[PDB]
Amino acid sequence: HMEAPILYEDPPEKLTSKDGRAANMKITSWNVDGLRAWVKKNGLDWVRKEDPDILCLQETKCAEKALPADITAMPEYPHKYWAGSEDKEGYSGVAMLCKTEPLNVTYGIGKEEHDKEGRVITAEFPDFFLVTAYVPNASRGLVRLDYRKTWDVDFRAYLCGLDARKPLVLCGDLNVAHQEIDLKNPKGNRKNAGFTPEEREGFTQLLEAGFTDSFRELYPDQAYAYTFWTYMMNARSKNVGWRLDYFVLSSALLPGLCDSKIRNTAMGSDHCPITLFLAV
Amino acid sequence: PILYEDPPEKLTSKDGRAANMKITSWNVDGLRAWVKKNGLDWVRKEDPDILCLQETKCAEKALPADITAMPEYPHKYWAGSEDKEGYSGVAMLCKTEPLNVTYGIGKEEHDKEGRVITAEFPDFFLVTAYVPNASRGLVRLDYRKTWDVDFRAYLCGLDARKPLVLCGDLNVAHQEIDLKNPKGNRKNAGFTPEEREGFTQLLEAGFTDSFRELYPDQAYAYTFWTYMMNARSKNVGWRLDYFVLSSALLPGLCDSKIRNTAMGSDHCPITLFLAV
Amino acid sequence: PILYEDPPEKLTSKDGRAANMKITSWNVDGLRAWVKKNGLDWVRKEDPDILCLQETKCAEKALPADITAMPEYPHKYWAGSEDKEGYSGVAMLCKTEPLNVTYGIGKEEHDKEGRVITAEFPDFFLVTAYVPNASRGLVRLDYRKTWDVDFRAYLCGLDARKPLVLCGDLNVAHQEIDLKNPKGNRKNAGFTPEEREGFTQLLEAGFTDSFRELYPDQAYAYTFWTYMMNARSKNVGWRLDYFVLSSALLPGLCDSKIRNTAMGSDHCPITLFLAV
Ligand SMILES: [Pb+2]
Ligand SMILES: [Pb+2]
Ligand SMILES: [Pb+2]
Repeated sequence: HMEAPILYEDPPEKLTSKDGRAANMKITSWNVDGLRAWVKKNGLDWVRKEDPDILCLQETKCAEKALPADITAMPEYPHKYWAGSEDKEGYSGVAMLCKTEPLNVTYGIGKEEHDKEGRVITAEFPDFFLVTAYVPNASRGLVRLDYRKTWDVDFRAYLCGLDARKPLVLCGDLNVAHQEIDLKNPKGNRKNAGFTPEEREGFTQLLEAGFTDSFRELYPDQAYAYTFWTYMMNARSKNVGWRLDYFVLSSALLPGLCDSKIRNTAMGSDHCPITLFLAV
Repeated sequence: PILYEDPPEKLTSKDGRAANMKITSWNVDGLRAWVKKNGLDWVRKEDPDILCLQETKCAEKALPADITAMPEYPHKYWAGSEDKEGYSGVAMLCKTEPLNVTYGIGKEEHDKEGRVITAEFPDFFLVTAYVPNASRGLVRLDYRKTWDVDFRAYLCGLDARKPLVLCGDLNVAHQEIDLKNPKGNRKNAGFTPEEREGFTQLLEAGFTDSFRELYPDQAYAYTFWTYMMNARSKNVGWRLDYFVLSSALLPGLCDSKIRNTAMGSDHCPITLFLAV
Repeated sequence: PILYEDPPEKLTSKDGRAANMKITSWNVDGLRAWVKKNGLDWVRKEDPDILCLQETKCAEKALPADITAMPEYPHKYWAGSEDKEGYSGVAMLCKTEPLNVTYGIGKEEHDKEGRVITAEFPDFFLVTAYVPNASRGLVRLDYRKTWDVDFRAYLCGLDARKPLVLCGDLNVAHQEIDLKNPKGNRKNAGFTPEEREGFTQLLEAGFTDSFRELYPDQAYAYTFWTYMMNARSKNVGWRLDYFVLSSALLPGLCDSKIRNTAMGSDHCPITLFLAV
């Protein structure tokens, strides 16, 4: 006897926006869990196959100085930004590789007590902001849940601030499976980092601040769609995972939303990449 | 076993003026225990103009008569942890009554514990502080990063309207020269990158590490030694106690001492000589 | 027969930190024979965070599915000999993927046998090695001497960047206390003055023999016994397997065990508890 595994097949790409336009922008987000290793595992090959206009990475865990030439020298993205690229904090680090240079790129969220770890890069474009983030994990024994609660409050404030100026796309590893449909075992994880009531509420509040979970908006009933699987116990081959990676959009960008895909087929990390298709 | 002898006192300042202000700071590791270990005897011998104590861990109510009755310091100020507990705590004993004394840094979340006392004198502000320890497994590190930001802002504020002297256990070895084993303590409270950067930011805000200013190449000079591993007898310690001065006070700086000979705690006292 | 009982596990470091890293090293004397002898069963009981194996003598293509498919260790690394030879071969199985894994010590002279794997983690380097045996009649003692020099240089290179933990069969009983019959083996591989000196030189380069550091007077503690003459039953063995730490890591050292009751090879495993 045994319980059968329920696999997920990402639907075909919808290349038409809500308001009828053709997709002309492609943004990919990927928690690479150690960029050096991800690169050796050929992650860049997949990136070239996806050929996104903007590539956002989380958990690079590599000081900018230690970045392999394979990625810093990529012709595809003449504008690369690295954060937390500190060797001393090898448990963070984010990056944004753009084909087009933004108006301005900032690091962190304007709160020095939060910006010591490279978790957020914000690129400003004429029409909107692109924010990629590696949210603080509540960690083992929830020993960092208090800080995570403060972070959610501050990060939300920061996002609402930006939203007041221009619409924005928030993407990355938000270290939270919003609802039960967002993870295989909600019962056994309610006291674990990523699925505590507090983290879930924080995300609910962010959405109620005027933002939308792109994937959930397009597929409100699609279960078993995850972006993370613990490397342990062949979890991925059984599709026993969590949906921790999102593309959250401010209301004004929904008309331009075409699709929000989960490339659960791309290997190289315990997270798979997610791709957003927009009409801008 | 490299040892360290503190140089002889330099009673002449940068601009020539003779030292005329003597300030001592000391993490007493429990004021009640420290007093029983004859801490006050050393104080009377050092005879500072102002005594700043950190980690007193004793609510006023419970303060021992031996210290509250000291006739040498008529003006005493105690900062305890609001919750009437006796956690942390700092004190400042003076021979001269300051123009004004305040507690905390104007931040409820931080003023919940007794960590700061600001005494305003005609020439300068004297701020003594017991900075939050990141603690075991760096569990309070995030809290510490927030403290560092707010405390810095607070100090900059005071520095804007008057020169200040900051003293106490800042719970951080700024550079590698500030501790015996930097390599193995990277993930230890007091030597994390976040804590180091925090101190650098404070200095970059217009402040000077008195001791390092006077002895930039002097190593093995520590103010802390873990009670464990017989660290002190081997001088395997950290430099966690400082006298951080506003630029304007540099001319009057005479010397910054480390009395590693005084016992009674896992921290030794530090004394500052100023010409104000 | 003078036997040895390994003391209970100590899970707190010298500086007071609770163990957060468990590493096991084991010379399996042929991975294939070992797996069949149920070595993995024991491995699952010990359940270390990282498992290092030496003398695997098995091409990756020939590895038994029983080990390559262990769900417990998602990240496995194999270092075999050039043409799938049965000489040496080491492996490292990790629960957490390291930042970077490299093979050999940067010298084709020594990297033709799969003797070393270096895993770089955020706070330290984990190196597992299978040191070249001086072999029969010391016919390979010269090469071994060359090896000790380069390997020491290699470890020093890494140490200058990050602290490291070195584990594996280092093929040497450091001192007389590390083997049952010192006098009879002074001219045999593993106890020549040269090999001993080499190990001594390594420690003086800034490293510590974990086990001897915790139990300086503990005799009869071995990790190897020849299969012949019931050596293991009489506990006539050698201590050839170590956990050598950058001295900086000492305060983080909790315990260094010798699991002499675990069977399956002519070596028993050793386990290290660390606070990283
Ligand atoms: Pb990770
Ligand atoms: Pb204490
Ligand atoms: Pb065998």
